[PDB]
This record gives sequence, C-alpha cells and structure tokens, in this order.
Amino acid sequence: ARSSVMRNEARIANTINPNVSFGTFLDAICALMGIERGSDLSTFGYGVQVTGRSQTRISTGSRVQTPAGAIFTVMSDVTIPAGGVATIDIKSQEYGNIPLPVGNLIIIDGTIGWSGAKVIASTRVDPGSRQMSDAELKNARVNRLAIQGRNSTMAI
Amino acid sequence: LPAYNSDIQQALKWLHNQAPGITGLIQRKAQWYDRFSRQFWANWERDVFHLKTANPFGLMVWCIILGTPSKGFGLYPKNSSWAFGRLRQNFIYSGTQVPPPADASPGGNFYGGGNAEILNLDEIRKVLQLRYVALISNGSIAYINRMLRYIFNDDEPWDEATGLYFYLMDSTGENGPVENLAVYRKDWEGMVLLSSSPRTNHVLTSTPASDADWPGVDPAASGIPVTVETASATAPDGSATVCKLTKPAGSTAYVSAPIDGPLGSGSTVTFSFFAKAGSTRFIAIQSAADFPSRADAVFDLDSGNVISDQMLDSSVVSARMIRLENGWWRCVLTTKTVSSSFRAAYVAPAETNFSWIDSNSSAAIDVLIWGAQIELGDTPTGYLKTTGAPVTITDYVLQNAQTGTVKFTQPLPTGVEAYWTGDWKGGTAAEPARFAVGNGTQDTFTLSDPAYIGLPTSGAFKLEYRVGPALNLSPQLINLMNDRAVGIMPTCAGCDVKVI
Amino acid sequence: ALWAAHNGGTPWDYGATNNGVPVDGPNGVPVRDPASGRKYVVKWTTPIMYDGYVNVTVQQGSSSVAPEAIQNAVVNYAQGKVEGEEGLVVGASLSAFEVAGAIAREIPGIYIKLCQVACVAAGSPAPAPGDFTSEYVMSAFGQATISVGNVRVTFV
Amino acid sequence: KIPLTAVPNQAISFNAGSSYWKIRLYQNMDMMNADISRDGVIVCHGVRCFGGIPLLQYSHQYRPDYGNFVFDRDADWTLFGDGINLFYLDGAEFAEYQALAT
Repeated sequence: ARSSVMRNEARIANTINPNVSFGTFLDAICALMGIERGSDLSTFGYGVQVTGRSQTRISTGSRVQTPAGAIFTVMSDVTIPAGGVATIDIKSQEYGNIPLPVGNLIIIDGTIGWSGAKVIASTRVDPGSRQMSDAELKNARVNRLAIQGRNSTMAI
Repeated sequence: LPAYNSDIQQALKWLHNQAPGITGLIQRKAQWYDRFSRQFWANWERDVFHLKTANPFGLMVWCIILGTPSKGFGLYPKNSSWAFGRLRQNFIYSGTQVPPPADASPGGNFYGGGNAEILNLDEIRKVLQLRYVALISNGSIAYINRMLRYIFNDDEPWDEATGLYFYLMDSTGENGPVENLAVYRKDWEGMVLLSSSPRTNHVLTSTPASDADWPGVDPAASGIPVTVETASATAPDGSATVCKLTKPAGSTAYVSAPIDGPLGSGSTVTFSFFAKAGSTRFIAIQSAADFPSRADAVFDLDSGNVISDQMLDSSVVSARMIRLENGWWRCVLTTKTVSSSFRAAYVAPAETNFSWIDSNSSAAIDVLIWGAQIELGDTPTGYLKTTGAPVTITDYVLQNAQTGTVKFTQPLPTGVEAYWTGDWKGGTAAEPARFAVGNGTQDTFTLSDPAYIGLPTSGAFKLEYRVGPALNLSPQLINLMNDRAVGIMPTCAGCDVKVI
Repeated sequence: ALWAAHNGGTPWDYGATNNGVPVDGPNGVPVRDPASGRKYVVKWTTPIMYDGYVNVTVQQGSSSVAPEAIQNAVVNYAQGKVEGEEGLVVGASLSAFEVAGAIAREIPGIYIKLCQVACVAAGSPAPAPGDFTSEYVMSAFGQATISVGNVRVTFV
Repeated sequence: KIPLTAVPNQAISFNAGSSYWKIRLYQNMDMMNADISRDGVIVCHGVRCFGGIPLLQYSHQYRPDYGNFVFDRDADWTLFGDGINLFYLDGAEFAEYQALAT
C-alpha cells in the first residue's frame, strides 16, 4: 500500500509543464486548441454482390483488395434471384485506410457468393486514425507559440 | 514494458480461504485505499479538467492562476449558501400571508443581487476560457473568431438567419456592389438554378415520334427492337404529350435520339431525363463515349436512389435525384472525361434496380418518357423545348448592379416566384430570399433586403461586438464585460472596447 | 495571407497617386472567412517595374571569354543565386560597384576598365550614353529588373 | 553519449563539461524517471523521461554556462545498448538546439 500510493503520487508531481501527457496534457493543449480520438473506421455503404439465389451472406465475412487490405462486412442479408444486393463494410484496423476502386478478392468464402466489386455510387467516409498521439501535440503548441511571438509587421 | 501490479489483495494467499477475519481486514483496507487514494485522484482530475469543471473551488483556483477578479461571478447555488435547507420554510412567505414569487433560483431571493451577477456556471466557464484566449492573443482577429466558434458553437457551422455572433467588421467595410448572384425560382418543377451566360441544348427532339425518329440498336439480334409511340397522360407542365415504350421478352434493345457530335472538348456533360411513372419501378440511362469508355447510371423511380453506375473511363462526376409531386422526379447525371470522344446517349427500360442497360428481358415492361435535354455544365437548369436544332436562351441580365435591379428577357408568367443568393448591400443571403412576384406581364423587379450587415463601421481604433438572440446569452455578462478593470477581452493599446 | 495578420484598429488603404500602383481601386476582394465569418476587405500594392541600363568596358587580358558568359553571370546574379547577396529586391538601389564586385567574385584574374549604369521607366526608348552614371538611387516603392540583351558590353 | 545497460535500476557518475555529474535511472509505473545531481549537491528530482525534450526544464538549473541532456526516443530499460541512446551537449550546442526548438 505504501509503495503504491507513494509511487502514484510521484507520478503526477508536476503536470503544468507541457512535457506531461495522457489526458492532463490533452486538457492543457485544448486550453488553446487540440483534438483527440480521431480513430474511426472506413465505414461504407452500397456494396455490390452477385451470387446464387435465395442465399444468405453471413455477417463478419472477410474481403481483400489488391494491395492486401483486410475488410470485414457488417450486416447479413439475402440475395434476390436477380443477383444484386447492397452490403456494408468495415476495416480491421482503426485506421484511415484508402480503398482502391478495383474489384476485390475474397478471403472468407460463403457458398455461391462472389464478386466483391466497387461501385461509384458507394458512400465513402474517410476515418481518422489516432491522428494525434502525443508529440505532434507539442509540435502544434510550439507552432502556435511561434505564431504569437511575432509583432504586427514581422508577422506580416 | 514489464507490467506493474500495485494491488493490495496480493497479500492474501491460498492458505486463506475459509478465513472471514483476516480476509475481511485485508479487503476492507483495500476499499479504504481505493476510496481515498485512487477514486479521489480520478475525481480531482475530472474536476480540474477544464471543459467540464464543476467545482467552484477549482474555478476559484483557475481564477487565481489567471489573476482575474471573481466578485462578479455566482460562486455556488449550493447548500452551503445562506438560507437553503430541506424544510427552510420558517420565517418566509409559505402561502399563509402573501403569495410570493415562484419563478426564482432555489434558495433565498437575496442571493445573486445586482444586474451584473451571473448564476449559470456554464457561462463562467466560457468567460475564463475567453480570458485565457485574451491573455494569449496577439491581435489578429480571425483566430479570435475561430476561438469564438469553438467555445460557443462547439465547432459547428452557423446560421445567419438569427444574426449570429461575431467580433466585428472593424474600420474595414463589408461589401459594396453585388457579386456572384444566382437565380432560384420556385415553380411547378421545384428549384432550378439559372445562368446569365446563354445555355446550349443539343437534344434534337424534345419528344420521340416513332422508331424512325429515335432509332433502336440491337447487338444480339435475339428479338424485335423496342417500339416507341406517343400516348396521352397528365404531363407535369400541364399538357398530354407523354411517350410510351415497352420492352418485349427476349430482346436487348435501346433507342437513342440522334444528337450532333462532338458535344465538347473534355468538359462536363449534364444529361437530363424526366422521371415518369411506369409499369416498372426502375429506369436505366447511359452516356456512351469512345469504345470502350461508356459511363452509365440507373435510377430507382419508386424510391429515388441511384444503384448501378460504373467505370470504363475517368468519366463520371455525380448523379442525384430530385423529388416532384404526383409520381414524378428529376434525374441528372454529371461527367468529366479526359478525352472528348462523345458519340451517343442511350436510354432503355430495365427490370430491376441493378439491371444493366444492355441486359436481356424476361417479360414485357413499360415506362413513360418526356422532356429530354443536354447541356454543358455541372448543375441542372430550366427546361426548354427543342426541335431539329439546339435552342439557346439567355433568361436574365443584370441591367444595373449598384442599383440592385434586373431585367428579364421575357415577362414571367403568373404565380412564378423567385429567390436569389450572393453578396449585396454589405449583406449575406446564403439562404435563398424571395425577391420577385410574377403576375404574368412584368419583367422589371428589385431585390429584397438580406439579413443585413452594418458594412462600413467606419473609424480607426474602433471596435465593438455584435450578438444574436438565438444563443440566449445572458445580459448579465453583457453588462459585466464592458468594464476594463477585470480585463477579459482581447485588446490593443490605443483602441476602445464595447460589448455592443 | 495578409488577412491572417491584423491589429484591430488600423486600416490598410494606401496610395497618393504616385506610389506603387494598387492592383484594384476599392478592394482586392479577400475571402470572407474559412470558418464562421463574413466578407472583409484589405488593400495591397505592387512595385513599379523598371529597366536598368549599364555600360561595361573590359580588356581581355591573356584569356578570351565570350561576352554572353559575362552577361549571363551578371543577370543570374541579379536574381541572387549566391549566398550573401539578396539581389535587386524592392527598395534596393543599384550601383556599378556591386556589379563589378559580383563579376570579380564570379571570376578572378581579370581586368575591369569602366562600368557606368542608368535606369529609367520601363517601356521607354533606349537613352543616350550621356544618361549613364555610377550609381542610381531608386525609390522605396520601386522594383528594378535586368535583361540579357539590354546590357551592352564593349571588348576593347 | 553515455554508456548504459539494461537494468531497471541503475546510477552512473561521470566527469564531463568540467563538472561532476551523477544520474539515477529507475522505472516507475509506466514511464521512465531520472534523478540528476551535480558536484555532490542535488539538482532536480523525479524528472519524467521523453524523446527529444531536455531533462532540465526550469531556467535556473540547466545552464548559466553548463550543458543539458536529451533522449532521442522514449526510454525503455530493456532497450539500452541497442537502438536507444542518451547524449550530452555543451553550452554552445545546447543553445543552438534550443534556438532550433522554436
């Protein structure tokens, strides 16, 4: 108990200095300006699937596109006899991935279901990827303090 | 990298299972240290956390950090204030003697006296944030405004319809003449934007006449070509000039209205096609190009969603549907191609939403068509009749700009109403504003009054703030900040500050 | 860029019908605001283009060099390739002494006889040789330019 | 540079910049920590360790004319001797670095 409490108290002995991190520094930098989180998924819409008839695609299937990006689906749906349905995708990593507009390849295979293919009508939502971890926060603070350093003419 | 446990319960051992006593002691010590050594720090950090600081002690500490006076702030509506308790009914008007006021803050009425006293902690949090912004600012106003948006509107786009909050225009004026106008006209066919420059419409025939008029082409030669004829149905514009075409089974056919070529040199192509209710709920279109580079699209007539559209070249831009009343819609298509080899445009019916223009038919499906047009742009415009030749019309021209007036090429019909947008008389009219009331024969009108801005605000070393009512910002703070002693606004030596 | 720097109580309009010619009369129509703002105005000017005329007299010595080499060395010095010399920036006078210094630092072991200069308004006909001088004081709101063919050299 | 090793708790003394130095490194919770002493008298206690920023923060400590210490990356007691280093700077070099900091 004594060692734990004493170490914990020593952990945050000085915090006002901009060297610290992990939330306290997040607030300190948001005092001027700063965003956090920024870790989403490249969620999509309007998938393209041609398959057999009256079959169901199981959720959380695997999809791969040519530079070997891993993409999972979201919702399970049935296929009409025409052979066209719309799907919903998601990425494996919480990163702002870039999808190449090319016909995809399949990793996890359901029966009689092929042609994971792009459509130009699909919604594209670009996700953040933990864009600001700890150090670019100090870089932004440094840049802003450089900005406020200048007077009227020198800034111009 | 190696883990650190720091857990009290590690003292207990497998020798100790059916021991209520020693385990009780160790566990109770565990909750004691959890309460007074960890949860305490969590709460303290959450309170010193400024965006949602709730402790008045923390706010006072922050004020001491910044050095500001704090007498003008309501410290607490809390229980510790005078005359606040569970009963608290003694020595007061409890309805026995005289009806007392009911809409008031909890506690005594004497607290928060004066018109400069603020009683909602939220705007105190804002005032300290603004004070720090002032202490860090150098004088540039744009970043002050971006701060302002972040702190009040929480980084959310504004709406001038309530005349919202901004620093000011300064000695610099807002605007003089009018630039970048637009024509938003409300009629039967909904919103349409217009262009001052004359517009070209290369459609040869506004409506088909027969199979000879719009020829049909069949690669497969597996069946009869699709037929075309003109039937009678209630057109949206007020006539009966709709067209029929049905797709018999075992045919893969498409009819194309012959159009001149080339249409343009690698620029935008805006195909248009009226949406008419038919037997099938889907309509297929195609804008062909050099073989192979065709780009096409399919519209959901019933629901109003685009489904099928593809890459063969770098052609398309976008495709979107606009609703019309009584079972009709508006369909557009946009395309930017690096090449310029436009050849023809094909339109034919399809069974399902995902069906392609060149897919085969399983049965007989029927659909209506009317009013085709093509133009070189990125936004749809009004419809105009064509026959045999392109029809080019300039609808409006700005006769006097500084006056604020416009003369139209023709007298507008009765019931035609129009909007506009741009910058004029120093104002902003991003939301469309009515200006014209067409009774049938007039062609001269004058624009209305935008939301208005005090454009010049002339004077060196002069600055004041302008507020909107939508935010419901208290007037107590408005009275408060006019003072200089507290020093809670950005300023530069040689000027003067006014809240309004 | 200009709109980024402002003081809050100082206008930017300037001109006395003789200083640097402004781009536009009432305003240069700046953007309204990147985020939550309306139209603003600000004024800036541009310098007056000039043309400089220089006479140089040189003796070959013991090695022969084409005149175009010296001409190109001078003119691309005028833009300031070399560290330590900014060039003919706004409000920078021109003197034959500095031109000779640039020539000398560019190539040593050569002899220079005479170097006189002149500068008049742009677009005017070429002036007489009696219009030259050693140094030409040039105004605060003026910009001087040089041309390869404008310079005339004499290999006596 | 400073010769080190991979041990969770260590302390070394060295003579550089015409002054006597003694640094103690020890792991605490998750982040590295350091204690610095000069000429037998304490200087500062419980300095958190981070990549690129100097160890000595307050102005009166780092130098009238002395030097300072900087870690290239975030430290890890298992990585010393392989890919993670500590470097010392004299007055002039540290001043140049500080000018480049802004």
